Amino acid sequence: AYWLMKSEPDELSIEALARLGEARWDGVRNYQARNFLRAMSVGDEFFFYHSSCPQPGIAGIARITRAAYPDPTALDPESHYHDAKATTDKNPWSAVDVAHVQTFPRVLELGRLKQQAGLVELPLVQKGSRLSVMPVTPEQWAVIVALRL
Repeated sequence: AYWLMKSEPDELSIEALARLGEARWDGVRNYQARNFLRAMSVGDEFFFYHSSCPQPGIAGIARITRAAYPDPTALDPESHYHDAKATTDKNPWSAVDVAHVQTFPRVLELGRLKQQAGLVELPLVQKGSRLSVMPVTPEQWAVIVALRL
């Protein structure tokens, strides 16, 4: 029921999601991350993580408004997430739709997060991880919301 998904601020920030209302989460091309997307249910919540930016960290909370469905950007030649070997009847990629829940006043910085022994099992803080979508245990969710104070 809980997850964490990374997104580059300039491509999509928690603030921008609040302004858009509901948005499509497309472009995931990592098999494992894809598999986690397919495990999500409507109503599930996830930490919105700002990555590849000057202040990386958890910026807020959002929710899943539409379970996994074929990522249309894979078939759209105009999209930067296009896949040449994908077709309508054979699309290996999935997307989900999300909506804003809350924007934290201050980003929960990555450094602060790595200092949480309670997050030792979260791929986010593990060396070499390239996973942009991951599950979050209730216990891990609690330690993170506790950081928000």
